Amino acid sequence: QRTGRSALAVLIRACYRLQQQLQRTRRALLHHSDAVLTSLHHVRMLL
Amino acid sequence: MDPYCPFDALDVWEHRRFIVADSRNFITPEFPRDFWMSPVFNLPRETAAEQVVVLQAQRTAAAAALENAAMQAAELPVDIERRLRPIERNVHEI
Repeated sequence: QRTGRSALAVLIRACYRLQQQLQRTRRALLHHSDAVLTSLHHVRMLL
Repeated sequence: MDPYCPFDALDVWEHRRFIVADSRNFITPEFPRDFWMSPVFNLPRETAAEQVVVLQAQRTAAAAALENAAMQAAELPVDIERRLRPIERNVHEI
C-alpha cells in the first residue's frame, strides 16, 4: 500500500513548496524597487 | 593734484654712523611711471544673474531626466506583480 501512497509525497513536497517559493520571491523582490525610487527621489531633492 | 605741504624742500647732508632718530625714508622705484600701467578690474564675461539662469535651466533639464527615470522605474513593482501572479496561479493549479 505504501508504495504509491509515499510516492505521492515526493510530488507534494516539490510542488506545494515551489508554491510559496514564488510567494517569498514576491515578498522580497518588491522591497527592492522602493529603495531605488527613494534614492532617485533624494537625487531630485539634491537638485 | 600735488598733496599739500608747508615745506617745499631744504638742503640735507646725511652721514652714515650718526643718523640719530633713525627715520624711514619713502623709497621710490627706478622704473618710469609710464611702465606702471593703470589698474583695470577685468569684468567677468557672465554675471551672477546669468549664472543663476543657466544653472536653473540645467537643474530643470536634470529634473526632467530624473522624472523620466522615476516614471520608467516606478513600474518595476507593477512588472513584478504582473509577471509572477499568473505563474503563482499556475503553480497552484498543480
